[PDB]
Amino acid sequence: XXASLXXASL
Ligand SMILES: [Ca+2]
Repeated sequence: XXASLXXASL
């Protein structure tokens, strides 16, 4: 999410 992948999140 944030249109990104990282911090264990999409
Ligand atoms: Ca969002």
